[PDB]
Amino acid sequence: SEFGHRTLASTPALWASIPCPRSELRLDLVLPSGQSFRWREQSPAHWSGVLADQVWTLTQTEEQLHCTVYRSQASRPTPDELEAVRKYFQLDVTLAQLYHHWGSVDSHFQEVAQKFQGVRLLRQDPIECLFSFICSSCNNIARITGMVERLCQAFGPRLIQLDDVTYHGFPSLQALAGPEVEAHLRKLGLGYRARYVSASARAILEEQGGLAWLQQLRESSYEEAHKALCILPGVGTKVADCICLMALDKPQAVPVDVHMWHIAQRDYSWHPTTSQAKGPSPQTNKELGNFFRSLWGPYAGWAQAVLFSADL
DNA sequence: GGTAGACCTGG
DNA sequence: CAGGTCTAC
Ligand SMILES: [Ca+2]
Repeated sequence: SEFGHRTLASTPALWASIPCPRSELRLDLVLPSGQSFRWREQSPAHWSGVLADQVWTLTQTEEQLHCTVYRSQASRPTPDELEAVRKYFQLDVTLAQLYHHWGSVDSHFQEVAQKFQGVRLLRQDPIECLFSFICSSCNNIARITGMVERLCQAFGPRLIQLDDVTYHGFPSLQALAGPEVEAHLRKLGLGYRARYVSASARAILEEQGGLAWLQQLRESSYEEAHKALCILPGVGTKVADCICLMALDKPQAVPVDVHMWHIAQRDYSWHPTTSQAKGPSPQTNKELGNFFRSLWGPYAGWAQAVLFSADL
């Protein structure tokens, strides 16, 4: 009973809650949607993963978000630990208000988003986010999730073990920048991405100023932030936009891939004006990204998540 | 200065 | 061929 992953019903006394109706957050819509790849629904409707360097299990009901953390001597989440969960889901950002704004300026959203409330962006760590998305090249959520999982098992610090699952924190810069890491990563199937992880871990640490550099980008402007990241090997416009949108607090960033194009040509009859190329291209993509930022406003990136979900 | 191609591996 | 990046035309 005191073993394995917990459930709200099995170990009641060890849970705490955060007021949050499903209209504000839908775990099943956000945790496996491809923002973070470290959450698993071990028990139905129960998600487990590493948040703030500790293992948590989250599950929601009516107007509550239930949290339980595995640090000894158990005990429900504390006032502050639960606060970390709040910052992670950026709950202070009200979706009810955003859906209202986007819906009032975009009829197609109005309809489409009705059946998909509770979609929002996670406030991730710049490192985990930088390296996870460097691995998303020529890949899908399932592939990426696997790679990222073996990567932490191999170089991340061992947290705690639940059932036959051992949790690891995301690798540090020192670890990814170490000797022979690229070779190690290739054995884990990362392919050519192995080079970028390693090259990028070294660049931040030996050419840019380390962790601080990355972090400091949360205070910089979207344009500065975007430019900075692109400096890294394996980090282009797309990955830079994801990192900006997902870890550096830039809600206006709008990552453009052939997917966003499909949603644009099918639900808006969008077409490139400036750039000549009709298919995706550096210039046409930038243009497409500007279209949505003009259409949805500052949180264009959050609106995109909503559509991607409903398009599933 | 904008556009094919290789880089790993597997569904 | 794939939710990308890098580089030689
Ligand atoms: Ca780059």
